[PDB]
Parts: sequence; structure tokens; C-alpha cells
Amino acid sequence: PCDSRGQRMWWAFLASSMVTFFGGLFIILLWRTLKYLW
Amino acid sequence: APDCPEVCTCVPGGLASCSALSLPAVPPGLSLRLRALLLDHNRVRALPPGAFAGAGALQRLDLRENGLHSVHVRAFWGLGALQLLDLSANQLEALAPGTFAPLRALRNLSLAGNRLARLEPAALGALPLLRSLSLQDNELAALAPGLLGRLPALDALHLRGNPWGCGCALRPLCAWLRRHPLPASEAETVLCVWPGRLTLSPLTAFSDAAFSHCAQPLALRDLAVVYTL
Amino acid sequence: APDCPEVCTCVPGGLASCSALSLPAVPPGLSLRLRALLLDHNRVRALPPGAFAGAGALQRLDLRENGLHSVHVRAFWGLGALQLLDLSANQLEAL
Amino acid sequence: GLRFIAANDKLWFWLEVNSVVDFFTVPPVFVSVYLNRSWLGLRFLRALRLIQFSEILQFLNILKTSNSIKLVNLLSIFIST
Repeated sequence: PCDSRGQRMWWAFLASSMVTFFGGLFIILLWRTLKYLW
Repeated sequence: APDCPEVCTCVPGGLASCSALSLPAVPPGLSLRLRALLLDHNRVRALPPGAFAGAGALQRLDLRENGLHSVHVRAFWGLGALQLLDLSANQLEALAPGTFAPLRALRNLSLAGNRLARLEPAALGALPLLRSLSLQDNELAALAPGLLGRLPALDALHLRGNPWGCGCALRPLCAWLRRHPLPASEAETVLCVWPGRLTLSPLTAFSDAAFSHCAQPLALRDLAVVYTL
Repeated sequence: APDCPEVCTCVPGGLASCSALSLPAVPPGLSLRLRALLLDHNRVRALPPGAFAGAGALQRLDLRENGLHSVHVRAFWGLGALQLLDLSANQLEAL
Repeated sequence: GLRFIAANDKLWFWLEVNSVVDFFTVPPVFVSVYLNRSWLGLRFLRALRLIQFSEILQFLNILKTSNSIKLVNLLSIFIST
């Protein structure tokens, strides 16, 4: 069939990309702080 | 009698008829003694706010074939007891939300033969006592989800002659139809319009398997998978 | 009879006439028993898709002097047997 | 992944333009394949990948002279933006 879009769930892709980027940043910063604080 | 309009005809019991009078506007001097009012076949194109003020005890109101094109939000003032509305055979292209909110005792609402391209959930408002609806001969492309969620007592509906686009937008519409068996006479007259691949297809024959690819509600497994992928 | 529209007049042989009724839309309840349909001198400006569904055995259809202005691609649904069409005296600007 | 292994500073590699477009381009397509539903969201960021062309040409030793390097840089930046 056609007309398969009743509503929008655009947040899923945006949430995935943002969580990937921010988790990478947070884990890198945590590694840096742990190295700083031994 | 003072409770009867001068140009209209009234009978004992509060039944007033103003048909075949070519009235350019709503007659004044409304009274609480009138229970039913007839106003069909007139030329009241514009309805002023609070036009029906005074007749709070009215039960039946008719405005068919009057060329209505715009109704104010507070036009139905003083009509908490109004039960029957006939706005069909008019040129209503849009309805202001909250217009039908005071109609707590509404039982029949007519919107046939109108040019209402879209009907919104907030346009109907809270209608718990409503039992039936008529939306035939309109330009309703699709019913937005949630419109039927505020009509618990809705048992009858007419949808013939509408540009129903058979997709996922009318899945809630089919949900009502599955549990409300439409008569075969009316069901055979209800069909899809677009796309052409689904022409001549009745709306009652579309099951869950036909639209399993539609947007399902968000779950908890996929919610974690989309984050973790 | 169920095969005849309530507001229209029908005669034996499947001939139905709906003229001089000021119909704002196509009457419902079409049946295969009707062979000819008359709809002239009405005000059916817009023709919904699949309006004539059900009367697949119809042979003659008339829509003269009805103020038609736009007809859907799938409007004359279920009419493979239709032979006579009268769209004249209307306001059809595009097909 | 190959670039990340060879990256000198991890934090400043995370903030590069190519890394950002990879982050905002690949996971959405993975989710679209998973959910059988495609959304045209930030897919336009792929044009930013067009920026990393002068470095590609310089790695292959095709692009040597200063004028041509600068011309390719300007053209790539302009078209990508």
C-alpha cells in the first residue's frame, strides 16, 4: 500500500546521532579527567 | 403571542417554523417557550455571535439549505439544551474550535453537503452524549487521529461521497468501523479515492494485515534499540 | 422497491429518472437492476470518486445542466457497461 | 574506525567535520534499516564530506603545485557549503 506516514517520529534518528556524539565526548572527557586524577 | 416571531408560524408546544420565508437574518425575539425552531431554505449567510440568545430551552435547531459559510465561536449561545442540529446542505469550509462545546445534550449533528476540507478533533469538542454523526458529501480527505476519542456514545456515522485517501491516516477511522458493523447498503457506497492502486476498495475490508507496515506506537524494546544502535 | 432511490422515480425495466429534484449530490443506494439513470437539471457541482459504484449494469447516464466543473479520474466507477453519457451544458474546463 | 585508530588527539578528532557528519549520517541510516522507515533528516550533511577532497588529492600526489591546491580547496569549500 501507500501513505504509510500517519505521524512523525523524527526524534529517533536525531536522538541516536546526538547520543552517539555526546557519549563519545563524555567518555573522552571522563578518560581525560581520570588520567588527570590518576 | 409574544413568544412567537411575527413573520414565522408557531404551534402549541413550543414548535416554531420559519421555512419558506427568505429570511436574510435570524429572526429576533427568541423565547424560552419555544422547544424546536425551523430555519431551512433561507438566506442567512452570516450567523452573528449569540444569535440564538434567549431560547435556552430549545431542543431542535435546523439550518439546512441556508448557505452558511462561517459560524462564530459563541453563536450557539444559550443553547445548553439543544439536541438536534442540521447544518447540512451548506457551504461551511471551516469551523472554529469550541463552537460546539456548550452543546452537552447534542445527539444529532449534520454536516452533509458541506465544503469542510478538514475536520479537527478540537472542532467537535467534548461530546459525551452524542450518539450519531453525518459527514457525507464533504471534502474530508482523512480523519486525524483523536477526533473519535471524545465520542464514547458514537454508534452511527455516515461517510459516503468523501475523498477518503486510504492510508495510515485513517487507521483510527477503520478501528471504529471494525467494531461498528456498517449496513451493507452503506458499506458498498464507501470506497477509497487515492491512490489508484486501492481504487474500488471498501474501507471495511482493510484489516490489520493490510496495514501492518503503518507507524506502530512506540514500544520499549525498539526505544532502547534506537538509542543503542 | 430497494433497487429504486427514495427521492427518485423508477419504472419497470431498470429506467430511473431523478430530474427536477434539485439534488445537491448523487443519490445513494445504486443497484444493478437499473439500466438507465437520469440526473439532469440538478446542482451536483462536485462528483465524488466512485459515485456511481454498484450500478455496473447501467447503460445510459445523463448529467446535462448540472453545473459540473470537475470530475475525478475514478468517479464513474463500476460502469464498464455504460454506453450513453451526457455531460453537455456544464462548466467542465478540464478533464 | 581506521581514522580513529590513527588519530593523534581523540578529543580534537571527535570534533572534526568529517567525524560529525559520520556521526549524524551513519546511525540514522542504520536505524532506518532497522525500523523499515526512512526519514530525510540530516542526510544533507553528506555534502560536507565533499570538503575532504584536497587532502585526498594531495595524498595521491596528483595535486602538487600551490595554485591548483588552493583552487581545489576553494572550489570544494564553496560547493560543499
